Amino acid sequence: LNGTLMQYFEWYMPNDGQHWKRLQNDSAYLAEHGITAVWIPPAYKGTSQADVGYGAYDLYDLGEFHQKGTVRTKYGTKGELQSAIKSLHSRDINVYGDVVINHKGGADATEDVTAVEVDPADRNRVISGEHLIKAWTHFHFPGRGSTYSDFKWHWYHFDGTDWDESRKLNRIYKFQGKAWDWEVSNEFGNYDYLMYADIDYDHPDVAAEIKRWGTWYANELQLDGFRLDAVKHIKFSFLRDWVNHVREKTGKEMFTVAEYWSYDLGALENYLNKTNFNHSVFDVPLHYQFHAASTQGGGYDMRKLLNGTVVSKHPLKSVTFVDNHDTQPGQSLESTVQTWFKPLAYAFILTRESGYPQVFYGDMYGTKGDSQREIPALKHKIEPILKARKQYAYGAQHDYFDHHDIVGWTREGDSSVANSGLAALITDGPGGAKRMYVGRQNAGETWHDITGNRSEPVVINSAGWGEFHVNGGSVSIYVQR
Ligand SMILES: [Ca+2]
Ligand SMILES: [Ca+2]
Ligand SMILES: [Ca+2]
Ligand code: NA
Repeated sequence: LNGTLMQYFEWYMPNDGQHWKRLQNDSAYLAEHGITAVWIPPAYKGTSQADVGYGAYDLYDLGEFHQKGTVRTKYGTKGELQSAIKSLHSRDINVYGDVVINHKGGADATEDVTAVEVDPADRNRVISGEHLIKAWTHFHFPGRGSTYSDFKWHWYHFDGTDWDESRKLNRIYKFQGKAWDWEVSNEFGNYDYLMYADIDYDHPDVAAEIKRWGTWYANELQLDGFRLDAVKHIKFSFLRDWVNHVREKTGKEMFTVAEYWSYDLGALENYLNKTNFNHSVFDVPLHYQFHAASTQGGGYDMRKLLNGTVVSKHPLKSVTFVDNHDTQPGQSLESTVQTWFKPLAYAFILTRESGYPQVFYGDMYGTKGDSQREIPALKHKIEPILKARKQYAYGAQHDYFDHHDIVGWTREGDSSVANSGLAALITDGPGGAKRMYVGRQNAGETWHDITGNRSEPVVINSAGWGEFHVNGGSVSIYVQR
């Protein structure tokens, strides 16, 4: 059975504390549509109750302690999360927890620290002398105390910050005696520093503590894997070691996917090599190709979809997706795949044999931001494609990318899955037909479009070929009737 991931959150969901209960209630629906794993948003205390979760104040507070003015996180309380995870596990759905370990935000107090300013354009270049600043670097977890962990954070557990409280100044500051970590992205010279207080992975105590927390987190929630946040800003060898550590300690496989944000496949292959392919990465280049096709009114050359993507070179180390919380409307990396094209993009990642596909909560249920271009709920257009993946997308694949608009592929089916096999056709322009091979063992079968876009079926000829049709700017997925 094909595995399918679902990112179970959108950036603009309401701060109502009902999310874990919602996830629990969606268990049956997710299972029915073939979702085998869910990536849940950061489950620990952020800078405030409404923090989406990337503020990462206290990794040991999973909506359990009264801190930052709330007990629950934006999503609910720890018990509610535990009940939801129990429900998902009862239906064989795996759970991946978000891991935000690049920085810590919302420090309890400031500390006096000697620092220098570095050039935002080249962080290796110092542009000031040393001076005393007041940095938000003291974390004592006043509500948790020593429960689960007695480790407290001070400025010397970090490399720098972007705020001097004494002067209300926003610059990039490197603390005395610290050096940006390596290896990290080399954008801006060294991209170790992103926001808040940047964790110093050169510090032995910090590395040991983040590993220890990783195990505690996996055990406390009984997680099945992880989604790693902002990895281009975190020492690569540490991420490699952290993933190995958590797997050895838990004895579980712990599927892991990292979000390395780069348009460039080169930067992505370097990261995979440096972490010795021990985990996957989201296929960011593929997302930009989807956005490009959807916005060029038919002018995009669809043959390009086979190249320049992570999945095209590392089929087993790529998590493919259409849109996510970084790319949805109103976000800093906004590059939403237009609605008319969305189902075509979904057909591409859900019915092809390579890559671990991910469905976006915002695409299924809509996004709740306040622009005039929010994503509409498209679950009704995606459900049939999920059905195609769950029941028909098996066996040998044949690709037909011989046209600038109309491209398609087939799956012959596999004898272990009854009636499996399919023929998919997509076009970013005018419709048309394409003769495709689906396997001689399917000779004589009547196949029809499971999406409902075309009503006439296709009969497979004696040599295993069928002539499939697709309407303009549309997708058709034929399966045995
Ligand atoms: Ca960093
Ligand atoms: Ca450092
Ligand atoms: Ca085209
Ligand atoms: Na650092």
